[PDB]
Amino acid sequence: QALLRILKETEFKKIKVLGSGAFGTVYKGLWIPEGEKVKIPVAIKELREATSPKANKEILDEAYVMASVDNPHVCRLLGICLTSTVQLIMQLMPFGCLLDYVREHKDNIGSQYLLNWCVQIAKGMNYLEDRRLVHRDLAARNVLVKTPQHVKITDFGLAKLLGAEEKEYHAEGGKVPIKWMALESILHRIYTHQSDVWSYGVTVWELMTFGSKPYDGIPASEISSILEKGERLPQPPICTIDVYMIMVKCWMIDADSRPKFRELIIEFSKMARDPQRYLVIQGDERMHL
Ligand SMILES: */C=C\C(=O)Nc1cc(Nc2nccc(-c3cn(C)c4ccccc34)n2)c(OC)cc1N(C)CCN(C)C
Ligand SMILES: C=CC(=O)Nc1cc(Nc2nccc(-c3cn(C)c4ccccc34)n2)c(OC)cc1N(C)CCN(C)C
Ligand SMILES: C=CC(=O)Nc1cc(Nc2nccc(-c3cn(C)c4ccccc34)n2)c(OC)cc1N(C)CCN(C)C
Ligand SMILES: [Cl-]
Ligand SMILES: [Cl-]
Ligand SMILES: [Cl-]
Repeated sequence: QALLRILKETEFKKIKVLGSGAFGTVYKGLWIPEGEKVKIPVAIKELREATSPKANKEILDEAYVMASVDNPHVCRLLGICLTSTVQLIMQLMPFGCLLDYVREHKDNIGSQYLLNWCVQIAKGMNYLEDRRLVHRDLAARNVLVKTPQHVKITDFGLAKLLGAEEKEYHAEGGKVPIKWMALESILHRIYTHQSDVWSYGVTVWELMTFGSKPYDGIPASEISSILEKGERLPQPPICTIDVYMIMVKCWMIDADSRPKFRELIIEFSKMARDPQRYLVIQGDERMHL
């Protein structure tokens, strides 16, 4: 197995809590590696305590999968701290997650950034697939902006190997939001790369709507029926039909008829070459020839 860096609680401190959840608490903080002047801003994810021996065996699995992935569009682990409670330490992304980012800047985002982000997210998922990993929680909130030109996937807490037995530690946490999940996931607790492709669909939709809540104001109990009827999220205003066609293929009920991530890379790369053809945004200017 891998060798992970282990840090002393004294090497760093938690300034403030970026977020809170069933998973646990994640803080913003500062980290001075020993024998180094440099001060590094970090995110510190303090996990929830396990409530069973088997979950207590598994609570660190998250850190090992995160440490084993090496890809520019997937976030990495700096190390763990075990002193009292389990803490994963990662690089802070000061621009924050994409969901908030597109909300903060809905007036200022050009078509080229939106389509390049879709390419980057798909590349990272395609990497995870090559490694037999199923993320199970892809969402705009789980994509972080290192830079406008660089975005990364994250929240590996629910990630698992394809076909693996469900972990006892995953079951002791809160449930995934239904509104990003594929129908087969909802009905039978099946998860695959193709169920991740569905959540990519919703994620794209979130970005193209500049951060709207999927199925807003609807009860999660209705969602399974809606999907069975055949109803799907609407075409975002800025999207041409080519873009919406792609989202809609991601929500097809036969999982093996949805696109593969490698196909999404090709399609969205093509659009990102000529972005104003595929996304129509006011204030988006293409220079005259
Ligand atoms: C989508 C909300 C969000 O992440 N907001 C956010 C994030 C960051 N920076 C940052 N950098 C690395 C890791 C994380 C992070 C945060 N959470 C909750 C995580 C869970 C699992 C894995 C990684 C996680 N976050 C940031 O940098 C300062 C600011 C920020 N915002 C936008 C603060 C205000 N919002 C929370 C409303
Ligand atoms: C991670 C939590 C954990 O292991 N708790 C635990 C364990 C034992 N001893 C013990 N010995 C064998 C099995 C178990 C056990 C505990 N839980 C929750 C199980 C669930 C399924 C199957 C087995 C177990 N527990 C035990 O015997 C006195 C008591 C507790 N607690 C409830 C400790 C209190 N709290 C930390 C949960
Ligand atoms: C082998 C059966 C078993 O451990 N059942 C179990 C137990 C607990 N809670 C719990 N809490 C504290 C201790 C234990 C415990 C379980 N076993 C077997 C022990 C042996 C010695 C000492 C303590 C224990 N168990 C618990 O949650 C509170 C859940 C379960 N199960 C999931 C039922 C598993 N059963 C079908 C085998
Ligand atoms: Cl490249
Ligand atoms: Cl082309
Ligand atoms: Cl061409």
